[PDB]
Amino acid sequence: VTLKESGPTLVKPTQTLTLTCTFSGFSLTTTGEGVGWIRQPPGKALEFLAFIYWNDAKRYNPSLQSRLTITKDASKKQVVLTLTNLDPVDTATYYCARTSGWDIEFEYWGQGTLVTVSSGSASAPTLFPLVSCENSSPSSTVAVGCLAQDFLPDSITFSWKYKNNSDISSTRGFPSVLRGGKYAATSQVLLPSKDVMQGTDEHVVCKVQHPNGNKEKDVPLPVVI
Amino acid sequence: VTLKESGPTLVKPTQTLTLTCTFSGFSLTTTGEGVGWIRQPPGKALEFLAFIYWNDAKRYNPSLQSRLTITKDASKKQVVLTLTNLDPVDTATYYCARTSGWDIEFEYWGQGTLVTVSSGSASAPTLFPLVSCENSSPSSTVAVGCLAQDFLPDSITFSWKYKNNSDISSTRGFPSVLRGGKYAATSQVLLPSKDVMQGTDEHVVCKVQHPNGNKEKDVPLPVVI
Amino acid sequence: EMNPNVNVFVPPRDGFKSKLICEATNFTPKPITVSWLKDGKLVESGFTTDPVTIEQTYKVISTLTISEIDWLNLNVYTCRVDHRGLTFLKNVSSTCA
Amino acid sequence: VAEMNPNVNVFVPPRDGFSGPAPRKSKLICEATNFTPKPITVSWLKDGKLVESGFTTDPVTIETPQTYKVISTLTISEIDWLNLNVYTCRVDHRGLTFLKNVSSTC
Amino acid sequence: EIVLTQSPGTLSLSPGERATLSCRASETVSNDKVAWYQQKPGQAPRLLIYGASSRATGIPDRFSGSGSGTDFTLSISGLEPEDFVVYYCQQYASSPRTFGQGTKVEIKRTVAAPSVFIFPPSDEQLKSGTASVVCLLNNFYPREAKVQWKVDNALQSGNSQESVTEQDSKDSTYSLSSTLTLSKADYEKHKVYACEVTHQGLSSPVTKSFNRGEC
Amino acid sequence: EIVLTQSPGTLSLSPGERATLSCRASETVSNDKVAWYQQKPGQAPRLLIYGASSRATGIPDRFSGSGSGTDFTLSISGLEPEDFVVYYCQQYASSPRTFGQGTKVEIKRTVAAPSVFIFPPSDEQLKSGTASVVCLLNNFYPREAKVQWKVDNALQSGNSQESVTEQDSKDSTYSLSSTLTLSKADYEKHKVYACEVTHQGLSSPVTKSFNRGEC
Ligand SMILES: *[C@@H]1O[C@H](CO)[C@@H](O[C@@H]2O[C@H](CO)[C@@H](O)[C@H](O)[C@H]2NC(C)=O)[C@H](O)[C@H]1NC(C)=O
Ligand SMILES: *[C@@H]1O[C@H](CO)[C@@H](O[C@@H]2O[C@H](CO)[C@@H](O)[C@H](O)[C@H]2NC(C)=O)[C@H](O)[C@H]1NC(C)=O
Repeated sequence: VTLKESGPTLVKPTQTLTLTCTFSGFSLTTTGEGVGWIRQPPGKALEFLAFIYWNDAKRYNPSLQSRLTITKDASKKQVVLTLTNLDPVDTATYYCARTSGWDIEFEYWGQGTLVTVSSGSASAPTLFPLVSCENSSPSSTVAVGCLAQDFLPDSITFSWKYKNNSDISSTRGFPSVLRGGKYAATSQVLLPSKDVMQGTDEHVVCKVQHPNGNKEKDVPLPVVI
Repeated sequence: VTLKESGPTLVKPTQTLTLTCTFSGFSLTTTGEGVGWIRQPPGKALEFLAFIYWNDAKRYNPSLQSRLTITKDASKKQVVLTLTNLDPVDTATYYCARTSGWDIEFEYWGQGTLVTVSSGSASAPTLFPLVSCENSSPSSTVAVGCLAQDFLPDSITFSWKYKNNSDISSTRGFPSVLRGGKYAATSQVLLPSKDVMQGTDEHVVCKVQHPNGNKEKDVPLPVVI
Repeated sequence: EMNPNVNVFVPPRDGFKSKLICEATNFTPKPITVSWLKDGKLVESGFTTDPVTIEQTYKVISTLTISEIDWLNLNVYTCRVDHRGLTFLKNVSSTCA
Repeated sequence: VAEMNPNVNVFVPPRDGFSGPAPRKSKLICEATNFTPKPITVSWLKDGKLVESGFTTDPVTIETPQTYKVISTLTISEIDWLNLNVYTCRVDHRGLTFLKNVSSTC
Repeated sequence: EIVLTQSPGTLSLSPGERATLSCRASETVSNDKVAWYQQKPGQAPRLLIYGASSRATGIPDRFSGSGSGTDFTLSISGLEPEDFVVYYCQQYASSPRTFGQGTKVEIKRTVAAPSVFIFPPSDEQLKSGTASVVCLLNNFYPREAKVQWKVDNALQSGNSQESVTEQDSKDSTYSLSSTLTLSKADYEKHKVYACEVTHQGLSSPVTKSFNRGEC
Repeated sequence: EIVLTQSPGTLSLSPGERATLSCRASETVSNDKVAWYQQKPGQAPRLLIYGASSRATGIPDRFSGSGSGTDFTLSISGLEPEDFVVYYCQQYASSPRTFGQGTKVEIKRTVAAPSVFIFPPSDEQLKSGTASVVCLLNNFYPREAKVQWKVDNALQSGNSQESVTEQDSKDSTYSLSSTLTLSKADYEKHKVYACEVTHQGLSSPVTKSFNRGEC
């Protein structure tokens, strides 16, 4: 038993949102079996939208009543969900699950899909150099960052390389935050102070792999010594 | 209500030991009241010797039966304890207490007295200089000591003074240990590193206040620099 | 970025083996390399470099072991300082000569 | 483990050791090596007059008997050197005084 | 409408110990139809126990449920590193059903002093009319920390979102980033920008600042 | 003969927390006639609770007793620095009575690296025919520590008494002294004397030794 979701990755506010829950291996003929939709905004808990039983029996949440519609098609074996009056605060990942009886609820879960509701467009990410202004305190090591801004949807992987195209193990990944209709994220890397006062390499390259452009700006080290 | 003990401070092994528990302020006439002896070797727990009730009713420990005797004298209002077959392992401080009824046991305790059972005599303490052979590691601070040996009974106080008769706060006092029929102890002192490598004073005096002699040997400083 | 000052000290005229001290002061950044030369030939042994100390300015001192006979032989000793891609050479000799 | 008398060595600039705006200035180095105890007092004398300014003494650092080294630097003027002035490094060691005399005379 | 509240929000446990999760309901649930779910960040939630007393297929026996009515407790014996995830309690006797807030369990560790670094906005970014000042905190414990922005002795408010990372897999520490957003014209009217960091393991607060034009 | 065993022997508590002392009896005690005593080094022991449920005159109400039969627990609320002494449980229903081993409570503190110093015997002491080599450990925690003597790669045994001081009033640390005793003739047959100190806060053991004739 497995479930797969599908739908648009970007929808404008105050529009129509449609999602399809693709399942195969069972039929909604026996009693007790049902399909439900659960969403979870980032940093929040699960939210119950609606649930539909057999014999075309559907239930809706009073907090969201007269705003959602549940339709099923036995021919294609997939439930169709329609969402109207899209709001930016309603952005979340939608999951569907199968209930195998009356007591075993949501035994099998799918994978879900991120549905971002932003008035803006999927523009290319913008990088900005970061110069360390630390002074009078070298401390253990020095750090340099990279500010990836104005990206949508949030799917970015960070990799750090030296001037000679080396490999760096940073693993410092900060989650994105919705600010002014756009997602913003920051990434840093820790480098030893000895290397700064040594090799002639005075800068490193910041690389981001986003499906809107393959730009890669370089962040120059401030050098303290 | 208070109790006071008295007896010899030094007794030879395989002899007769006598102790007196002096109390004043009550009489052993009411029921429930009784007197008992509890000893505690250094580093060990309390040990019960015997207990005597009213109407000349006495109880003895089976582990020490036929070895102790309990006698009371209402004229002097003090219980007399007799100990035979003295053994060095039996050295401990003996306490007596009053029981104020059947449930309140040992409500008031006295002060006790140290009864040392050693085959040797109360000889004057012997001091031996101690020079630290530490090398290649001065560390934060260094310490020097004074070996007070061959003393009996164990009652020694340590004071450290410079050449100009200054004052030092050591507060480091190690308990004495019975080794070969005699008590052995060591005392150290903590001094700042800078002061040691400074003044021309190359020696200090080790002072002990024991009631067998007022000797005071001087320990020459090894000098750091 | 300021060029380091190169100074070489010589043994006293009236006698003292001895040592040669080359001092570079008021230089930036901290890293600096100091070497010694003998009659235009590279020196492979007999010289040591002390750790750089802070006098922002830094100070570096180097010590070269020499013999009395070699110094009096009018041999030319040169202290080589490399800093920011620049090389400074200072030549000294006997004053009374 | 042992006590050794300190060694006094004085370094003087050569004839071409003066630079900078007129009047030119130089430095004098007095160093003691393989000496004990570690504390040491370094004083400079100029024609019998004690020098109380223009000198900087580096902290004593470690260079089997323990050894230590001390470096002292005194600022001098070219004019004073040309007047055949004699500079003496004063070393105090357990109440003993060691003096070394240097001059530009050949 | 059944309101489900879970407390405490964050609890620090050690491996091998016992963890007890509390689930509070606003009213009695018919037939004690309460179930527990396990959710890991990135992946999808998985069902563990249905009906608060019967485990599901592929669930270890170390998970035990007890209680009835309005009080439910989830006890887990032999805590594992992989079990440090968020857990939710949900009841299916409401129709429509409701979900609880959820509780997060973290690995207990010692207090480590954080590192504070501030990067002034770049000259190129200033040309876009937006200035971003960052305040980075790394290697601190516990996750609870206060980050306040102070510029020209004036405390800022209502202009900090605050982003915090998850627990490190190999270090068990936490990291968070604070971004300062202000107009370009307002940026030129201020000289010194500083963010104050307060930590349990620090005797006194440490403040870092920079001077405009020197970086 | 009623055997009383108390465990654990040594426990580390913090001020303000709750401390629970366990008292185990080898058999049931008639009428639950069990009493607790408090003893401070130097001074005399003082009675606290008689009958395991009734406090005595001049005893604070923060001491509470509970249990019956063969299980007794002593709970103290609001632990004070002056309360870090040895406590004994005793029953008076035996006739003759017996005393337990007792438990010692210490103030919890962080681990501090100890300092190791060895003093070779003086020349004057050697003239008496007895040589005493000492091994000093200062400022270490916890009290548990291993001190082993190794001379000429031969481990010694059966010749070390070992003396340990009490907890410091202002430092809360512990110190102990180990003395090595050997014959004068045997002393001249060995060259290097060293004592090994093992501590929880040290990554590797530290060994100190000296050469005969150089000190
Ligand atoms: C690229 O240059 C860097 C210099 O910043 C090299 O890093 C040095 O080389 C060693 C060996 O690879 C590294 O492990 C150290 O980080 C650096 N050395 C020291 C002494 O710190 C790096 O190796 C270069 N890349 C390649 C592929 O050679
Ligand atoms: C006795 O001599 C000692 C020298 O070791 C004096 O100790 C010095 O004097 C100050 C002031 O008393 C002390 O605090 C320092 O420990 C020592 N000074 C330095 C610079 O190390 C001590 O004071 C003398 N006693 C008296 C009473 O004067």
